[PDB]
Amino acid sequence: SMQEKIMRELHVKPSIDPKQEIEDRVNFLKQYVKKTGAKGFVLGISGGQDSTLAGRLAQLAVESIREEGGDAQFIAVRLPHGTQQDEDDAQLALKFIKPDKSWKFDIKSTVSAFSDQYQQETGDQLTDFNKGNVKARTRMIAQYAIGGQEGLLVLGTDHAAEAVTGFFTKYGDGGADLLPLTGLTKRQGRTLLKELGAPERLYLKEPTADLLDEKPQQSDETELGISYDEIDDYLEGKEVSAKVSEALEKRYSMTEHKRQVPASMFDDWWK
Amino acid sequence: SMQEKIMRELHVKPSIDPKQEIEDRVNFLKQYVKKTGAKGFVLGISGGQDSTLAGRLAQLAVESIREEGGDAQFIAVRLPHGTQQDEDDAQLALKFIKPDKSWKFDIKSTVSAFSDQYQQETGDQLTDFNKGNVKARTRMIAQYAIGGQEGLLVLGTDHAAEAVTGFFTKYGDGGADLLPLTGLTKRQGRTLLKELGAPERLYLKEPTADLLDEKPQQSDETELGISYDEIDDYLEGKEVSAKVSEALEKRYSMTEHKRQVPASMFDDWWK
Ligand SMILES: Nc1ncnc2c1ncn2[C@@H]1O[C@H](COP(=O)(O)OP(=O)(O)OP(=O)(O)O)[C@@H](O)[C@H]1O
Ligand SMILES: Nc1ncnc2c1ncn2[C@@H]1O[C@H](COP(=O)(O)OP(=O)(O)OP(=O)(O)O)[C@@H](O)[C@H]1O
Ligand SMILES: Nc1ncnc2c1ncn2[C@@H]1O[C@H](COP(=O)(O)O)[C@@H](O)[C@H]1O
Ligand SMILES: Nc1ncnc2c1ncn2[C@@H]1O[C@H](COP(=O)(O)O)[C@@H](O)[C@H]1O
Ligand SMILES: [Mg+2]
Ligand SMILES: [Mg+2]
Repeated sequence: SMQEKIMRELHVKPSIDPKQEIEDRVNFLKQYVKKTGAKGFVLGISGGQDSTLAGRLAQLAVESIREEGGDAQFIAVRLPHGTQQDEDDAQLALKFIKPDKSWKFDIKSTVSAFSDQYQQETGDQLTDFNKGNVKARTRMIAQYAIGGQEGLLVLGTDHAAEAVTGFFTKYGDGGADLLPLTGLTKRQGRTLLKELGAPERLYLKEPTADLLDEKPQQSDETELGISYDEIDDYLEGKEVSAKVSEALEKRYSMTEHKRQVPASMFDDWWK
Repeated sequence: SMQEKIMRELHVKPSIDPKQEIEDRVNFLKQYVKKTGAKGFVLGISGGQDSTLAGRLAQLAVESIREEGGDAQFIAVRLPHGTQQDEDDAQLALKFIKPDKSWKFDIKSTVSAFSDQYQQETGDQLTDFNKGNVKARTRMIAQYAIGGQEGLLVLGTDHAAEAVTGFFTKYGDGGADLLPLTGLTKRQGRTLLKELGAPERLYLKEPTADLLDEKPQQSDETELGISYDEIDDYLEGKEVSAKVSEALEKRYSMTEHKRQVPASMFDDWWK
């Protein structure tokens, strides 16, 4: 089945044991860092569900490593573009995560400079959509810079519900070293957050990429036109409307390039 | 055999037919663009060998596309960080490539704006090494912005002699849509340029990533500690000294991460 194939490719489980998922995902983080000899992790904290979940798992992983007499640290970093409208949630996220270090890097001046030079060289203004993708790539650079200066791995927040739709920026939030949330559906992620003792405000929060200047904090589902719950039912193998399965299936193939290393002539996935 | 496994993973032919290689690679470019319905390609033209070769292939593919009655175009772009020391070679490359459009985007103001914020936020100054990586990722953003504005795909110039040593910036120049030079060694590449009639200056100069301010135009061979000729003999399946094989193989395993999508607990390669 196409749905069965996707489920298997994305590593989704129809049902999970939240306590055990948390243990294994924290152990993955611990084992990876130790194998590489890295000094910890860095992650951009948005105030959204996924980063809040991934950020707490990272914090639990570095605490465990030190308990074992190792040395590891977690740097949480806010990356607003000027004034973030839901900064309050970010601040709440931080209180809940309790990271070893909380940094900040406002990306407005870089993005501005980039924009101004674009129009000056080409005579065109960047569209809102293209500017939104510049913002997402700038956050990548910012995280890689901190990671580079401090000897840390960059965590990525991709999970099955964002993966199936290719809903992330190529080499932007998609640019990361490791993925602790792989295989989890949106609802399964909320379950994990609930078991961790997270504030309800962080997991009943409407998912948003908030990249646009013309339409702040726009909802994922709006941009998508399918509900995350429909998405979760499909991935968890529940039966859904054919109108649902076909639109999901089509977007998945169309976004395969985001899930693979750059194409060459020796690759067949694209043919 | 380790050498033999690398050769196969990297797609290297111990022996090639240059005219056939040219045809295959120009056809892959035409095949991809038709499948995806993209309008053409964009690529950064450095004045070094690799970008000169890829740029010429690209130009040939779009001219061939337009001959069969299709529509496709090629934008060649200069990405100097202020004044590029070998700008003269880059101008010579454009003259050989003969692209449909040649644009320019100076990344210096974006890089300075970034470095300045870094220091304002962290109180630290970027190392020359880390700043060099910001230049590379900024060039990626520039190309993806032009591609986004115009509807084009981003070509990347990675080839086997760069892949084997992980000599490219992750999500910097490693960030692209498709790779026309995959499997070619440095010398095989020179052979293709000789077949296409390129100016000798373009493949006689020393390869350099030129990302550093403190040590501009530093040659790869200096950074690497091995020459491109020892690298090519290894890749080509020739019996090299124990000292080349050791160094190469050590370097390859340490950079595997640059050659896979981000690691998850479900991947085995990292264990
Ligand atoms: N089939 C393809 N193969 C390889 N690269 C592709 C393909 N289709 C598009 N691309 C590249 O990917 C970019 C789009 O990816 P990006 O991460 O920006 O998603 P987005 O534009 O934010 O949203 P959308 O999901 O609507 O594409 C394009 O501008 C192009 O460079
Ligand atoms: N084993 C690993 N797994 C995943 N990511 C890693 C691993 N080792 C390093 N990294 C990440 O890769 C980055 C290094 O890649 P990058 O392109 O920046 O290379 P570089 O430092 O310019 O050159 P080199 O890596 O050859 O010294 C590090 O900042 C870190 O975030
Ligand atoms: N304003 C922000 N501040 C910090 N990190 C951010 C910000 N926006 C996005 N991120 C990062 O980008 C990832 C993807 O966001 P999203 O598109 O909402 O799924 C988040 O999980 C964060 O790690
Ligand atoms: N000064 C530059 N101008 C334009 N493109 C460049 C520049 N430097 C690097 N690039 C691009 O980056 C790729 C990698 O360069 P290199 O590290 O020299 O192998 C090149 O093949 C170009 O496509
Ligand atoms: Mg998210
Ligand atoms: Mg090169």
